[PDB]
Amino acid sequence: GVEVEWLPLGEITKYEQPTKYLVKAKDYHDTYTIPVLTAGKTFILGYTNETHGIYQASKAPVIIFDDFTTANKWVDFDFKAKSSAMKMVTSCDDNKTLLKYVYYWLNTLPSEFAEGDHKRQWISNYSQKKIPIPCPDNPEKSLAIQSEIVRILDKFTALTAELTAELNMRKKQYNYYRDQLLSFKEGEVEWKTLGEIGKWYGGGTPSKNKIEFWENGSIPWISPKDMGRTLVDSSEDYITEEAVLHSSTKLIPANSIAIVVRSSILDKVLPSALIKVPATLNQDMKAVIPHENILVKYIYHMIGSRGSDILRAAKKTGGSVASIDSKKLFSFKIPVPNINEQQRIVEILDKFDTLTNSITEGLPREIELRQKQYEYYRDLLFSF
Amino acid sequence: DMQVYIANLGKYNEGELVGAWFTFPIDFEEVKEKIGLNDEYEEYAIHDYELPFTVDEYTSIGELNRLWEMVSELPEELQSELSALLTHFSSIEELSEHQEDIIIHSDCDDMYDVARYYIEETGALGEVPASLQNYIDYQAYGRDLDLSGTFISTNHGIFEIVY
Amino acid sequence: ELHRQIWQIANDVRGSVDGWDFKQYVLGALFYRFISENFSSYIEATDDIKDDAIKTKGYFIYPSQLFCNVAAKANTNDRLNADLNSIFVAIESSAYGYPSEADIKGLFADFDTTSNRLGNTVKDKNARLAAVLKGVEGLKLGIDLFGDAYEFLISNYAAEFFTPQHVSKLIAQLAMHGQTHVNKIYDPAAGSGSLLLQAKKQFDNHIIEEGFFGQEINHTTYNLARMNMFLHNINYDKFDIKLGNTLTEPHFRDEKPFDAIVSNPPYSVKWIGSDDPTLINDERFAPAGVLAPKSKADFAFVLHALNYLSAKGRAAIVCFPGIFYRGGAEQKIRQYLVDNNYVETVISLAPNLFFGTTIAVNILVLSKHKTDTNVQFIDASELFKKETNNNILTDAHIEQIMQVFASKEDVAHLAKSVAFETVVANDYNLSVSSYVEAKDNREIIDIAELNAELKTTVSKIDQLRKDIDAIV
Amino acid sequence: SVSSYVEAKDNREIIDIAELNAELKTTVSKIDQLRKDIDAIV
Repeated sequence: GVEVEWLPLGEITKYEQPTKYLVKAKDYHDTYTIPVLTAGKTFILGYTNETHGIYQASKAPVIIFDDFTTANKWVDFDFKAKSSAMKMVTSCDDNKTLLKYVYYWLNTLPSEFAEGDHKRQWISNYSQKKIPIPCPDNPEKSLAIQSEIVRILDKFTALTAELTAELNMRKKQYNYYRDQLLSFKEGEVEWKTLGEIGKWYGGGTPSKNKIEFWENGSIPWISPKDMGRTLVDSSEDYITEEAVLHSSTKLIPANSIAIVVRSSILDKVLPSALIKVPATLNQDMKAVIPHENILVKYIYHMIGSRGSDILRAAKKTGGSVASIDSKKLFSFKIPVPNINEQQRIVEILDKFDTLTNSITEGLPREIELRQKQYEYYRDLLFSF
Repeated sequence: DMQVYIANLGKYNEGELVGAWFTFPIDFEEVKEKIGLNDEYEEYAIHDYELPFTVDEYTSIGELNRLWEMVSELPEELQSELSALLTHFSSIEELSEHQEDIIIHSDCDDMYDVARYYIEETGALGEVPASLQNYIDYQAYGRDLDLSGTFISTNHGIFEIVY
Repeated sequence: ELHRQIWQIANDVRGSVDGWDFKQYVLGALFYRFISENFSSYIEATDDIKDDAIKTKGYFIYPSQLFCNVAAKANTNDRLNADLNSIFVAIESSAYGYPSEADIKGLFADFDTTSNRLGNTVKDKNARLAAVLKGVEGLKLGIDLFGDAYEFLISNYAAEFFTPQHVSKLIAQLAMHGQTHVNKIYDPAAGSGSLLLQAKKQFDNHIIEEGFFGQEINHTTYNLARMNMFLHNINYDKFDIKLGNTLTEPHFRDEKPFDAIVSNPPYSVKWIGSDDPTLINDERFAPAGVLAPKSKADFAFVLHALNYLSAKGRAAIVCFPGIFYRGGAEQKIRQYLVDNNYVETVISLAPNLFFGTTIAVNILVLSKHKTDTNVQFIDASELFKKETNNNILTDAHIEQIMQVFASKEDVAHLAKSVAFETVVANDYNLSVSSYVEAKDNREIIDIAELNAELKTTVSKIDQLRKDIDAIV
Repeated sequence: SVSSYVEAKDNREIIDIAELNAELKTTVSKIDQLRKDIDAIV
């Protein structure tokens, strides 16, 4: 780690543009082979590789996405196209570079390289200079000692990829398992029609010009952008405790559940969170308290479980931002067992999705901590 | 295509008018046998030309062949639109500097198509939800790219001088 | 709250057609409304809202000099708006000639191109005058921008340049400093010069000297911008605006080498040279060396701006950020601007802070008042670039921007002055310095490590008991 | 036209493929985790 010099960027680099691509087709079906890899993620599906001049053959180049972003980096892994913004980067000297080295060495500086703000091309910025390189250990032992850490960092990137993969596998498996099990329950479980278990609420909208009733206090004001999470005891917004004079809301206990009726459903599955403080909410969304025949976690996950069908229950009720009514959100028979039978199966259900989901005691949190320690050790490492 | 009426400065008033058209490459002795001489050497009176660009009245014939070799160097779709491209530039070696820096659009025909290409198929933003599918102002996007980018509207397409 | 009411009236008078023809209604009615306020208040001393032949044009020639009209002694907003079924037709294009021509003196022609005499029907037309100008007759106070509706009728498509007033306030408070001088003021390529209104009607008792010789292309835009300032007592006796294109006609070329100017150069300002006339060999493009191309001729305007310049008085312009130095086609141009400090300072802004750009611009402040050092005293944000309902008096920043512009205040997370030779050492940064240190976190190995370790060890037995419960 | 609007794009899979992928990727993850622990070189 002694003989380390800055080196210019385009020195060892064979930077080039994409050549004459005729990638302007209409269908990219998976029976075809080569990925039409564009910006964002590195995969739109297959295309015919025959007689289209797709490069595909060095088994380790890299790229730059995007024009005007310059941050999306991908190693050109196997046999890949030249799809419409793939400004190609490989090396001239293929004795020193080992460009997954320099694939990392781009993101060793995200503070000047990987910031995409405006409509500017950055040819001088990635072209000229600099990069700290263990030259003049070139090429021999530089690639050798950097091969150690690149093996480590490739295993860390592999860790990232596989943890995302098993996250998706676990989510898909468990979501299958939610309704494979716990459905059709026998016998005979009561077909309780919706909302009848407890007096669910509507909400109530305040006046935002009431500055006393908008800034002070500590009742968490819940929005559908505060929604989408899970077990939100307190929201981001802290509206006034005296705001209940001019808000027409509903006071809730520590064991309430929430539901939205606008702006994202009619297309997808409904958000839901366990609200656990006295908190208030508008007419953009609603709240349910159950009553005694129940378990409020079982009610919560009965909503989330039947989400694929209770989207369909009161489904359209207008093609606007206006969406699912209260009517057939009150009007569907679901299996609701006796109070001795909720707790075990919803305990397993709660146990699994608190294994998976957000945030603390959660796989994606773990992924983000490993992301942080990855970037930290990359900073730690290339401080030579 | 690309031929000049060049003779002669002898009898300056376009007397001794000889030498009809000379396609490239053009030689001193070829034109000299075409015209004879005016008892001395005062020739290549540039007065007429089928050229896709602007040439001067006293340009030497070696410079003419130089210009032609720069023309033949360039691709033919650019040779068709040299008149439009040279408006932004001033010379051809200047054009040969950034001859790599031209984005060609046979596919895009107005600014609207440029916006739809750089948004949709380029994927400059990723998600196109069906609730958001119509709702991408290609007109204003083309206005903003027209403010930023150097664009040239031609016959064969749109040429973007990006640096 | 009052402007809420005036705002709702501005919304509702838009029913049922747009302000292209309502231009004529608003301008003529508000114009004679201003006359019946001011000119008639001169001849109150208590008699008439219903004005009559009491003007005495032999002695009322003084507002025909000063207000530049005797408008309508017998054709008032009361003496034209009463009824249905009269004679005759024609009251809105041609023959209010004695205020429209009004040659004696200081006439400033195309002054009354809105509504004089014609005319389509009998009193569908003149009862349209009666009913609509009577419903506008009573639109009371509920007066500085009392055509806020007119500041929204010109902003009807604007909810391309239609004077964003926060940017206008920024230019006027960034016209400061070194300003109590003569002249006051010049403006090339003005357009809707209400930026001149908050530049001088704000500075009215401060200093008021000379006329504002703007120059725009669109003739209707020209005329509305001319009478716009005059709506709210900005005098047009002699303080006027010239018409034309600014490079083919940079009048006044003689009067004078100006001292303090402002402008917003728009787009649609390009032109073809380079140059076919003797502007190839003029006073401003021969110092440029290379000349303004067919498209990027925005850079001619600063060449125009130094043409009208003195060393003490400073000049604020703006350009959309297609200037780094724009290659060798403009490098020497940039090099001419750094031949000396012809350009003094630059300031960046934030996208949007305009009407739908959403780009920043670059403010270029030019004086031959040198130190000498290169200035990069810029600040992108903040500049709270949301809207005009938070930080409305100051942005909490115009004093701070003012102080940075005052003397060399070199604050971090903000760019500072560099060497004059640094810009020719570098390849003409505009502007890359400084952009200091956003989002650079750092954590503890132990804290990031043991917490992950604990939560994994939670997750392992969660996985095992999950496999237990994965059994049917 | 709420009646009928019949039920597009409904899919489900089989347990065993998912759970075998699950256990194999967890084993890969565990050997990578202890390998990372080796890589925890301070």
